[PDB]
Amino acid sequence: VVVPKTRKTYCPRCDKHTPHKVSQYKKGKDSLHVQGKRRYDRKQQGFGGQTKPVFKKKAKTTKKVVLKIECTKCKYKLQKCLKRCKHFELGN
RNA sequence: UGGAAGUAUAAAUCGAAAAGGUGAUAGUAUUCAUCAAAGUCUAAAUAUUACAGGAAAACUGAUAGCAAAGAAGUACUGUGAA
RNA sequence: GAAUAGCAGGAAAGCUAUAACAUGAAGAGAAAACGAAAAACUAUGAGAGUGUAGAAAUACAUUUAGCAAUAGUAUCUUUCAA
RNA sequence: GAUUCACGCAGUGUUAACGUGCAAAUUACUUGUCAUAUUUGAGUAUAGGGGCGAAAGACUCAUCGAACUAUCUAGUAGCUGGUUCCACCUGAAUAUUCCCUUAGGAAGGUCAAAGUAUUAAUAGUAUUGAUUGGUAAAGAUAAUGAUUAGGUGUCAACAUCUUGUCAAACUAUGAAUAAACAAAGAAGAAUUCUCAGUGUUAAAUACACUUCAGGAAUUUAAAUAUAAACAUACUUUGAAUCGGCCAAGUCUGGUAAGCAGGACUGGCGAUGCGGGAUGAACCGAACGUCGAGAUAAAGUGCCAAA
RNA sequence: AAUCCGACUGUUUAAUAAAAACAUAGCAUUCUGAUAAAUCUAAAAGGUUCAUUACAGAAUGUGAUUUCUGCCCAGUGCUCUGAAUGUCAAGGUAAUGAAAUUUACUUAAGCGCGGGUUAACGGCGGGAGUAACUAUGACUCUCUUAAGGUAGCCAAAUGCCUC
RNA sequence: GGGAACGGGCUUGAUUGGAACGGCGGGGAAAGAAGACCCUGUUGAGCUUGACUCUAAUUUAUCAUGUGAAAU
RNA sequence: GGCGGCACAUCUGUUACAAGAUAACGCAGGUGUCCAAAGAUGAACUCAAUGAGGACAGAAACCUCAUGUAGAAUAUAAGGGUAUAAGUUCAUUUGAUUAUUGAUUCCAGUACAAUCAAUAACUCUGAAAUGAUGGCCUAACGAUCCCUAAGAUUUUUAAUUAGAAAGAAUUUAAAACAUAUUAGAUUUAUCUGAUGUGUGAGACCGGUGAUUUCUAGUUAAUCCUUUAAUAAUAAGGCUUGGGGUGUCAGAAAAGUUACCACAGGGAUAACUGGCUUGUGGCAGCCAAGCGCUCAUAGCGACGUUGCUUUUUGAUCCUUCGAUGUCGGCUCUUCCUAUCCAUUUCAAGCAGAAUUGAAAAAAGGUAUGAUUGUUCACCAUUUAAUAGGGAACGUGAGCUGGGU
RNA sequence: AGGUAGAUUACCUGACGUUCCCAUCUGUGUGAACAUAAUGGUACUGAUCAGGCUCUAAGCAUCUUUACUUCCGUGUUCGGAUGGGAACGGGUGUAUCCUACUUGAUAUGAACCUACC
RNA sequence: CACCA
RNA sequence: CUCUUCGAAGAAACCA
Repeated sequence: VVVPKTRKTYCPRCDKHTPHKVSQYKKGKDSLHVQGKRRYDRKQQGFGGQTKPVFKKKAKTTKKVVLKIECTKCKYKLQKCLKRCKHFELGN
């Protein structure tokens, strides 16, 4: 919900408790050269229409929040998942 | 297509060479290996339920075995394919 | 009786072929890279004797053996993980 | 593109005949119509997601909301029907989990057949001992709620002492029936001596685990009842089945139901026999072929043995 | 003697419906200058209307005559002689990199915006006041989306209640 | 009467002489037809539509090198 | 069946039967969230309410004493738990973290998810013992494939120095041409023959030693693969999160058929029959009253007990390889809960006309306008113009008006 | 006898009063520093002037409560079993198990380690 | 607010 | 999900 930045948590690389910078994880841009997309492009060529299922029955109204707790002095990132919340804000 | 950043064919466009192709993960570089496309022919080993001529059978024995053991694709039906 | 090559006999049958390979002898890992002993231990257990007695068969005591199986262990190979 | 009759034609009515017919659409009377948007012969043109239609999804060789014919083709069916000799032995199911699952499947239970092990590997039972539960009951100024009245104190009110009646979603208390242990398996006990490795520990000779670490002597087969060696423990492979129905000194919905759905058991299904006249379930009792005898439920005026 | 439907002559479900159904003349709408419109074909110096030429060809609705066709362009259609940088493709250009690649800029129609159109598909309701006793509302106002059922006609082959 | 709750067969009764002719339409839950109403099936077909996925026709842009100028 | 609802994933009490399991479209409710504090810890305090007091101030404002077992609060539904707390206030903090095991709950003893017990790090709070791997407990949620993020420095190797200890290394037929040198030609991005050499070579004589190992440094490279060798991009691996399937063990999906078709079904509706009888119809018991007086001539409220299957329901037992489904016409028979005629009793029965009741079902119980109607409502006639059953009698008896 | 620590967690609680303090405990005095809050009331620290007034501890009462015992009462209910009776509803007999509320009688704590008296 | 029959 | 305007609209997009 309202979680702050500047967490002081354990860093596996340094084996110590160091200050961390907390942000939110956003899904990166889809690449056009990965195997799954390359395979999909070949399949969609030619006649046949839509060759793969298209999801059209969503039910979830929220998504799980994943923080990116990044070590300040060693750049070691940790991915921590939170419970489902409708409104999430990065505090002070 | 098993060939997966394209294995093969074809169409639209493009289009080489003081040669070059391939080493199946796309890219550039340097080595290595192995071949040298875009013309032609070529016996032998292989297939065969057309058809013809033979020989065999733990095959059937006239409601069986071919649809047909007699003038059987005959008699008979349909405008006709059948 | 892998194709296949020979033998007598004339044979869809029979016999002979130091043989490619198939399954197995070693297992784990996605892969690179690897690749098994403390010549094992503990428990219960199959069998064999000897003596005494009832007295017919058979029952008690003692010495020895420790297979199969089940469980638990030390050790060893591989894996991030047994 | 007036009114009518006739040769012809059609098909309004009888909802007549006929309806295994004269006929896979016909007959009789009645009616309408009977030349210019008329009737009709032959030739010719239009073909199956096509044609043709003054339009009915009508017609396209008795075939039309997509002709006929042959091939793919023995199309697919969780659905329906059938599935072929005898005797003997054993003998079921309707729970649970998942499925685009609900007329069907897979894991699992019941069951059969094969193959084993001397076997810390018997119990749908009772007793004794220590427990667990919150049902039936009971209670109601005992907690939570419901509810009738009467005294006393400062109309009512509020206190306080009685009184009558209550709860599936109230409870102090709390059975009967039940649930899970123990009644001597590191292998049938116990004691004495000796005793090590780790660790706990302030340190240990305490304590914990180590086959009641280990080793050796002495004593020893005892420790509720009952039953159990064709006992007990299974292992592997697999079939069928998961539409169920009935009874009740049981319950929930419903006015109730041969209604709907459950807890425990016994049955029917899969089951004949004796009795209830007859009856899937009730009562007695479960079946190799027979002879004789006592019996069961229930009967003994006749049918009908007594 | 009247009522309903169809104007009339005509056609129709071969074999249960001959009619109020179809057709019809009349009315009206749309597109097209012929190298066109419609439209058959896989293609085609291919084919039909077309031996044709707007008094024509092609595509539709209503259904003789008389009388009348009310209001609405908001939505969906169709159209425009409209605005440019709202959104829109492969491509084209440029930058980086060793190269693939990556990034940026620019591009048509279409939709969106604006206007026209109902004999185009269609729609024609609410709320608040108000007339000298009685209700109503000729007349104001006020949104939802645009308009608020006009001339007529009726328990109708169209009205549940309803005999 | 009970039974699958409407028997020709079973139980208990009523009652019965064998073969039949012309009629008739109560019964044989009479015949004709693997219900056509209803439901089920992960069975179809005709038709409709901004249901999903597509496609012919239509349309728009780029490519496919005629010369000779001129501007952008 | 549809429309409605979700009993489809899921939690609380009760049904539910004092172990476990446990039904219905049973009952009363709940979930798809919320929280940097409402997580962790330490300290202090005690809540609701009542009595008595205190200016405004009143029943509800704030203060004080006394009693005060929680009658308050604890995010939420309900049920559990809680008083030097789990509630209220203050203070510090991020354990709401990393890695590895073994179990328990659903369970097929699968996954997901949840609940725990330990070990190794690094931390928070407290003086300390302890406590902390989210919320006091029971719900608060998610596969394969695909996409998208985070992680794989600890260590293991090669090279060159310094030191040290162990090591003959296999054995006669040769082409690639890097080159040097000439010969024949050419001007071009110039080539074409042949002769030497090394390369490329390998047969050591107890000792040299090629070669491997060890130590200490130093330089480099380091998670695996892209299969002839490397390199920087790119791609694929391995582990763990997120993007979701609510039909919640997880297809990608609009209607209508009255023109319809097939496989089936009494597993299942529309008609009889069968159980029931709420509803309909009919009949009783009691006696508050009405009936000028008078409960009972005739009625009987408030309660209450029955019968029928002539209405409609409720159910789904028989029939889906078919039991012809409304009404009328024609015809026979049956029931009595009697409308008339016959015989009786009673009256608030003077006569007449009526009303209540008993025996009795052998005989009778009509004609028409409207409607397909059953039903109804009218106009008459009659001694009366009663109510019903027979597969809602009766379609190889008719009709076809309705459906 | 008292105080510290407890284990059983009402026979230990609650109300009305009563008895000592000789030690101990408590209440009692003060605010300088540690420390404390709005308040030296709490908590903290320094002390010993006085007091059994409260606490605490011991005892009383036809005391509420609580804990054992009988009785309630083999009454409620219950497991097994009829061709037992009843139209239903419900209720026997047989071989068995057996509460609760209430009322009456009793009790109102037992016990462990250390120090001091 | 009542669909099929 | 992108772009664009004033938590509402417009165009375009769509393999868990």
